[PDB]
Amino acid sequence: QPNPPDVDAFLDSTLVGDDPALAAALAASDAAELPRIAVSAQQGKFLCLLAGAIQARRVLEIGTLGGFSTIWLARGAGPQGRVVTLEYQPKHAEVARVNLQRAGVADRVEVVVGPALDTLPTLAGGPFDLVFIDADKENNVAYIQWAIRLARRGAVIVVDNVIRGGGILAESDDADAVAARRTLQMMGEHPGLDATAIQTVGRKGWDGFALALVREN
Amino acid sequence: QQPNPPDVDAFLDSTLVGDDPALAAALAASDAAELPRIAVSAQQGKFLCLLAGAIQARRVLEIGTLGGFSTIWLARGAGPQGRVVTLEYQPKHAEVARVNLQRAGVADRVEVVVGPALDTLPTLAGGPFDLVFIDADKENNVAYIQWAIRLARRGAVIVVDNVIRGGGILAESDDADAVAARRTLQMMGEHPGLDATAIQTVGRKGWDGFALALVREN
Ligand SMILES: Nc1ncnc2c1ncn2[C@@H]1O[C@H](CSCC[C@H](N)C(=O)O)[C@@H](O)[C@H]1O
Ligand SMILES: Nc1ncnc2c1ncn2[C@@H]1O[C@H](CSCC[C@H](N)C(=O)O)[C@@H](O)[C@H]1O
Ligand code: NA
Ligand SMILES: [Sr+2]
Ligand SMILES: [Sr+2]
Ligand SMILES: [Sr+2]
Ligand SMILES: [Sr+2]
Ligand SMILES: [Sr+2]
Repeated sequence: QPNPPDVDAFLDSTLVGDDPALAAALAASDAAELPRIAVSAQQGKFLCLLAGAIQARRVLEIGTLGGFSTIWLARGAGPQGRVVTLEYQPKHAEVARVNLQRAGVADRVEVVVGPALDTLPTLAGGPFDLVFIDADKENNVAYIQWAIRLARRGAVIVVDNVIRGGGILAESDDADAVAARRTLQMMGEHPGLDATAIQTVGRKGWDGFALALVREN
Repeated sequence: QQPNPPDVDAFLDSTLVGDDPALAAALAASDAAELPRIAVSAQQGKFLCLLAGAIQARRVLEIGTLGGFSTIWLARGAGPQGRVVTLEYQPKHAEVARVNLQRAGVADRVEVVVGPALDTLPTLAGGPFDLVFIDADKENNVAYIQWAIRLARRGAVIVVDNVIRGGGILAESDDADAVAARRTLQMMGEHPGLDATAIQTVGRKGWDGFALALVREN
């Protein structure tokens, strides 16, 4: 009788609690008619704790939407950390900037507007400690190649949505399952990466993520 | 037949891990000694390895060794200068694990400490620990987490295995590991020294999940 969404509601109440900044971000995202595809609270808290564990101070995110995952990354990187997040849609970037300011992390985050393949070669500063790749899935492999080039040795790369209900193994007419399957094959074969993939369930259904360490950059 | 999580894990194993004769030998030795086949899956073990590597862990504490499968992955992630202390109360499990760690080339990084963890944890001087993996008798998760906080550095990572148990944490069944998991999660959420999340997983081992926490303060 218990199902993964019910368990996630319990985990949210038990481990995350009331989050008025993310509640406001959801309402603002809804008012702007953004798709409800942001990370769940357990998933966002995972990104936050991952950034905190490695003491990430330079974080790259590809795919901002309304800034939900971005807020979590900025929380984990802390007041000394900086997050650069890339977003193709001007309307998404504008909502995210408002959501970031209301969550109190605007001093830590820059939203860079444009196709990520055009903005990544000009991104400056220093090498990244953590890269979260969550944009157009057909460019996952290009984004991972960029992540390796722009990350420090030992940086963490996280790729969202790599399982898609098992569609990566099924003759499924799902462009992003095709992309996710090729992404996993590329990560396994790449000599500069050491990677794992964890299948997940919860409020967003059966999916999963890839996590890799940059061996050489 | 549509793909299921075990099928997907087999693909992930073949694609991201590949042939691993050290872990193949560890499984075979564990089977030969009739250990329960309840080790972490390869994707789960690799996650522990990459987590230790990501935080550059040099002192790792594991509670619940079995045949050393999770231990091998932790030792791989800690590197040649890293050290793992792993606690096991069954002498036969400890003996199998020591053989498996040697064949995995990590015996010089790992100490298996034999005895009930509640009795050996106060004798440990191998800290402060950077990473604690809690995977032993579930009714003592909460005690082991309290010890982990005491023995860890600030900012250390604590991972607790098997905290979902097929959704049983929401049921009122006389189910020891689900009752313990629910209490474990409630304790972690309430502890002012911990910041925690829990991820539900599927795969070879079915619907389960893990808790991950940062030690915010000793
Ligand atoms: N080529 C591209 N470059 C940058 N962003 C892109 C892109 N293609 C799609 N996107 C953006 O990627 C986002 C994916 S949804 C991202 C969700 C977010 N990470 C969260 O969990 O809260 C969308 O906002 C979409 O506009
Ligand atoms: N009180 C206790 N102290 C130390 N070890 C204990 C214990 N109670 C149970 N155990 C041990 O905990 C182990 C749980 S199975 C551990 C599996 C292992 N972590 C892997 O993934 O490969 C068993 O070997 C069991 O004997
Ligand atoms: Na690889
Ligand atoms: Sr996503
Ligand atoms: Sr079609
Ligand atoms: Sr276990
Ligand atoms: Sr009983
Ligand atoms: Sr049970």
